[PDB]
Amino acid sequence: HTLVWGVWVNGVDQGDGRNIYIRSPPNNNPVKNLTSPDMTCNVDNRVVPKSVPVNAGDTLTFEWYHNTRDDDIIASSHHGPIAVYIAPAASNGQGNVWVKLFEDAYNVTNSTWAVDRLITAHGQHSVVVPHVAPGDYLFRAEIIALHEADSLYSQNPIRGAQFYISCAQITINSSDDSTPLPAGVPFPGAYTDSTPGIQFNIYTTPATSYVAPPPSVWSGALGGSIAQVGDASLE
Ligand SMILES: [Cu+2]
Repeated sequence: HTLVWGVWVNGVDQGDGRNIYIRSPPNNNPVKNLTSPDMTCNVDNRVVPKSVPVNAGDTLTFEWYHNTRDDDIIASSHHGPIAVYIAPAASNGQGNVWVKLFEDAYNVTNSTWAVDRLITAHGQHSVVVPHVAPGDYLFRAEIIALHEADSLYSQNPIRGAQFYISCAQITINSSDDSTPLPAGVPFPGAYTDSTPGIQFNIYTTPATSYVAPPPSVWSGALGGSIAQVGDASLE
């Protein structure tokens, strides 16, 4: 149970974004139904009044929280991967539009899931803004909690993979468009009951065997991190 509070651009806090530049849902409950319209941008997908200006190559950091800013972030039970996708804003997230910029699942070097590292990072994970066409975009940050993912939601609706999905409105101003955005995958649609990484038993299956759901990270993606970029307590 987690939500995005706001974003930072090159380590500069853009301020509380909830219902302002984040398409915030009414609460921190997960989406679990893979065919739900809620898979696009969570349960309250609508245009919010602000879009955060960035340039290609900027570091864009998403900041998550549980109940209040810079708290426990997410229950430590909620092990799983983190992904970030981008789509042009005119799509409203509909159709074959979502391109994956970032994936982090289980780190064999560190023996830690991405969610474990997100807690250590006070809720902060980042991407490099790609060199796509200037204009308005949606950045869809997705945490998958796998603590009840041994079942499919479609077999037992009390269980299943939990999707914490947050869509930020970002305007890319300066960009040479050296990597034009291609067509992508649809949400809902990309993840099905047979997709690798959706049904996974963390109690019985070693995390070293986990394969995150496709699609693969786009060849235009410039990377990212799970790391604290800004100190919310200094405000
Ligand atoms: Cu939860």
